[PDB]
Amino acid sequence: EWQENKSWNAHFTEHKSQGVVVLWNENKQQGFTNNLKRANQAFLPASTFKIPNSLIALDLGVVKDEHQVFKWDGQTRDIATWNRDHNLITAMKYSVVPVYQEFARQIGEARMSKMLHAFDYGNEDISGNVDSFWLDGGIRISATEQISFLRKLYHNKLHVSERSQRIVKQAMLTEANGDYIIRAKTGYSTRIEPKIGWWVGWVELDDNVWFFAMNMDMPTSDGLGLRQAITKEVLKQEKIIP
Ligand SMILES: CNC(=O)COc1cc(C(=O)O)cc(-c2ccc(C(=O)O)c(OCc3ccccc3)c2)c1
Repeated sequence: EWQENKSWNAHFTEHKSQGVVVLWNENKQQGFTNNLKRANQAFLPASTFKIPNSLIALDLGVVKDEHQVFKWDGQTRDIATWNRDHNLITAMKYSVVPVYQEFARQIGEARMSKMLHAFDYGNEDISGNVDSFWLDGGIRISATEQISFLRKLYHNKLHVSERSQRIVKQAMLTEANGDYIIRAKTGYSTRIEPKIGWWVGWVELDDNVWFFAMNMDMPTSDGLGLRQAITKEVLKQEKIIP
């Protein structure tokens, strides 16, 4: 049910890069990765944590729906797309940390820990600051654990309302055409070593879904586009996307 494919390493090496890609064929119920050890090593989730954070805020009513506007606080931050009003859709798309920090403060440590325990999310550990533990606290999750979480989400099995899960899957929409739909969430972990980039989600086909979770070493922000690029090359090699 798990199978290693060292050939994908060619795509990391081609870009002077290091990391892991994990795929899960939902229909056949089996998985593939270029590095079984790394696939199960636990990293900070960073902004991939916006998937559970969104689910929790929605189910608790911290966020009423995907249209509720979170007004820019007027602080001019380093990322231009952060210096504006957001809803849940745009906050997810632009990884607007300060919006989700407000969610986390509203959720609170007790509810947050209870929820992550209910989700079986990673090591279920929120130690650190209530509004940054997923970037520099004690929470950790592996690429394999990301897929297990993402499969519950896809099937509406997580303990939150089906409504919450449908809203978050809508907000995860990243790309779609006649050939496929990608629902995914990037992450960029820079506060604690090793600096890594993440991309987790799934590719929806006509008659199957391919879940994926990748992380890679990311010493500089200049290589952030490699998250999607290397993932897509793997997908093409496997004839999942054209
Ligand atoms: C052009 N950018 C956009 O449109 C959306 O902007 C982002 C995209 C992405 C992505 O993963 O791609 C990631 C972030 C992001 C995530 C976490 C933190 C954190 O606080 O740890 C963070 O800190 C500020 C920062 C500024 C500059 C360089 C490094 C860090 C930024 C922001």
